[PDB]
Amino acid sequence: EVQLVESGGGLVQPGGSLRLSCVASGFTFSNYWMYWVRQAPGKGLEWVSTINTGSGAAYYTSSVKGRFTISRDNAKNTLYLQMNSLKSEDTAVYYCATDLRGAQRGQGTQVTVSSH
Amino acid sequence: ADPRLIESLSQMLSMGFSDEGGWLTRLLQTKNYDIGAALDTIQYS
Repeated sequence: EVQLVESGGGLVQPGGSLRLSCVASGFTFSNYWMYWVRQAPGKGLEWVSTINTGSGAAYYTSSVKGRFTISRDNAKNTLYLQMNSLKSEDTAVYYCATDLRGAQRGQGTQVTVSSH
Repeated sequence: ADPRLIESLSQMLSMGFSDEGGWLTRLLQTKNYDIGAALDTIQYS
């Protein structure tokens, strides 16, 4: 029923920029608290950012505030996550989820930060 | 009532949390009404 498909991950240098997309379907995406979560190497799922697609209120975890920017396209049913000035600690599999813990997430996209 | 607390509490209530016994009110008070700081503490259950 509910489907979440992430994309846009890749390999970047420290300080590089990426933009992840997530197409959502099977529920009311245009008025929903949508989340971005990540799973660092050898770590558990942790939340990154959240936004209410109805109002637009966006909130970020402390380690990414000021560097990441979440947005949405309700006409496209797409969730975005603009990542700037990427660090090594940002290396993780990134999921879009319907909850903070990432229980209902997608397959995820890989973001690996290594100096070239 | 502080309007900055009412706004943060209402934002987090719409997220699905409750304020049973005033736990979410006390959390936002210790976190300077920061929802991101409150969400980080909730994650570290």
